[PDB]
Amino acid sequence: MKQYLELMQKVLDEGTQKNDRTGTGTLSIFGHQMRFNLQDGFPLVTTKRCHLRSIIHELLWFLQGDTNIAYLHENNVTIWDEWADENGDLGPVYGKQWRAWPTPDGRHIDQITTVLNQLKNDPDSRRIIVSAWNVGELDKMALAPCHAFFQFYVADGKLSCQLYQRSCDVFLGLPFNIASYALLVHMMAQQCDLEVGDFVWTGGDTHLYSNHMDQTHLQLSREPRPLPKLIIKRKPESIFDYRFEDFEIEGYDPHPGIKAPVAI
Amino acid sequence: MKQYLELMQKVLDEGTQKNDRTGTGTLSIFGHQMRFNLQDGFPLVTTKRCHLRSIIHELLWFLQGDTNIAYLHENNVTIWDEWADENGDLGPVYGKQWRAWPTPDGRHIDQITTVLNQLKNDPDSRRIIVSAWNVGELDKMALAPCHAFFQFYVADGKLSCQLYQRSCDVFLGLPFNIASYALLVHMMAQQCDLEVGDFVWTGGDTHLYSNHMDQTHLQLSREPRPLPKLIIKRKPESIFDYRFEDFEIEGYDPHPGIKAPVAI
Ligand SMILES: C#CCN(Cc1ccc2[nH]c(N)nc(=O)c2c1)c1ccc(C(=O)N[C@@H](CCC(=O)O)C(=O)O)cc1
Ligand SMILES: C#CCN(Cc1ccc2[nH]c(N)nc(=O)c2c1)c1ccc(C(=O)N[C@@H](CCC(=O)O)C(=O)O)cc1
Ligand SMILES: O=c1ccn([C@H]2C[C@H](O)[C@@H](CO)O2)c(=O)[nH]1
Ligand SMILES: O=c1ccn([C@H]2C[C@H](O)[C@@H](CO)O2)c(=O)[nH]1
Repeated sequence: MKQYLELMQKVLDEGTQKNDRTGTGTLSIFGHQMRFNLQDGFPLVTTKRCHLRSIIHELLWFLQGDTNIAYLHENNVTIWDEWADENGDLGPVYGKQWRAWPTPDGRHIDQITTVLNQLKNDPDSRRIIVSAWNVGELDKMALAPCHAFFQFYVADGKLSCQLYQRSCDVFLGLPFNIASYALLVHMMAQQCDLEVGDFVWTGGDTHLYSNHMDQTHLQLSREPRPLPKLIIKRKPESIFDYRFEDFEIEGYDPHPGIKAPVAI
Repeated sequence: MKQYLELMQKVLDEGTQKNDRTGTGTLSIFGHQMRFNLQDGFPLVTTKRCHLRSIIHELLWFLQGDTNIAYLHENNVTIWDEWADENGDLGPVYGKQWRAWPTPDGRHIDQITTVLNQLKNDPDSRRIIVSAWNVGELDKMALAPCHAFFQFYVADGKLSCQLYQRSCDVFLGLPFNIASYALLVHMMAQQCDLEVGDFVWTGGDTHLYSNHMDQTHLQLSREPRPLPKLIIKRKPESIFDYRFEDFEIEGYDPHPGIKAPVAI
């Protein structure tokens, strides 16, 4: 898509070369925002074939409050493999924080139930937020949260969402993150009987890895096609019981997949 | 300032009317970003006169870990009085989260000295973050954190910072919030022997209150003046040892002050 390809070109034209924790090397910029009107289509990139079943299984895994890759393995999704301990655990990452933020006093906060109840009982609230940046638990995590903090907003019957992503792999992780959160806004709007508005993406250290330069140049020479449409086949009795079968994308015609080395 | 007056005009041209917890009513946009190059000048608005005293004393108060207004009273700062209880207390707001975020197991994390240690030993980290958004303590706070989350970045010997502000009173609070953070970026750069880079402001619910519209069009009819210059007269032993007198603003020639009521 055009917003995405523009950001790729901006990192190649303006990026500063940095040494990163993996010793791979990076071209980097700081501070970027992009806006996706969800009325205009599902923001799934078309200049390379994205694999939607990993995106939706990971999100359903987050909403169930789970931090073990077993569910993901039952569904053949491999994305979290090299960050899990010998027992399949990643520590209190996203799922644990969304569904059960631990207080110092033993209790737990369910930020997703809280956000649902806010959108239904108080839509004008300027605090409809969920954070995964639990400073008291970052130590205990296999990886610190990249998509750290997000906020929902309602205006004329429409639900918007803004993500703060502190660390972004433009070639590999960012297509995956945009579609994952656009999916969540569609699920939330359906449970809350609202229309979809904008998905706003804001990034911190926004970067392209040195060994992704050829892959980037190939994608950057491809023309963006029309965006797909997301069909949610049934309306579940809560945001905690959607299943892989409920989601469909008509009109998705992408360019070939493009393989790229993952950095660990 | 140019960026600032452009934002006021954007929420006027594109904002939608919203009801809010204070009952006052607001014009509102969601999702905005702007960049202040701190090498160009200190970003203190010139289209109306701003009170530096309260900005500097509130930052110094935050950095001490203090959440009681007694300090602010010893210095004639009354900006936090409406929210403070009978004992001068605001609950675990900014100062406490910044200096002593409580973990699930007894511990307390000082996010400011962690950030200083990362800028010295690891300035290319993508994790140099301070969060005030402690989900576990929100209900003990006088008010939920508006300037909620921020991130530092280093590139060509320069320190940059991006703030996510979830709720923003564009007329009354935002002049205060960008001078406060630009000041923190100069204090941090001075401590780490870095030069100043960019302050990136990102807003969630960015708004103008209904009873601020004539003041806003009044300000908006004024040409921005030359941006002031910050002179720090001393290099203290630590970020916690700065004093009001160490800072001098040079060349601040603002248009007349404009009074406006605070929403409850
Ligand atoms: C973001 C996020 C979640 N994640 C987690 C995650 C964890 C560590 C990371 N590390 C690095 N260096 N980059 C990433 O983008 C990244 C992403 C993902 C993990 C892998 C792929 C990936 O390699 N994508 C391939 C194949 C995926 C598939 O078969 O579906 C692709 O071609 O798209 C995508 C997302
Ligand atoms: C942001 C922040 C901290 N705060 C805290 C804070 C708390 C609640 C709020 N509530 C509302 N509705 N708007 C705010 O901007 C706001 C700000 C402030 C509080 C008061 C003033 C204020 O009245 N301003 C000056 C007027 C002139 C000037 O701007 O210089 C004053 O009289 O002191 C500014 C900042
Ligand atoms: O959801 C995610 C997770 C990780 N990353 C990137 C950030 C950095 O490049 C590396 C490790 O966090 O993978 C993303 O872009 N998105
Ligand atoms: O740092 C601050 C604190 C408060 N506000 C505004 C937000 C909202 O309009 C009201 C209450 O949080 O005051 C700001 O803009 N900045």
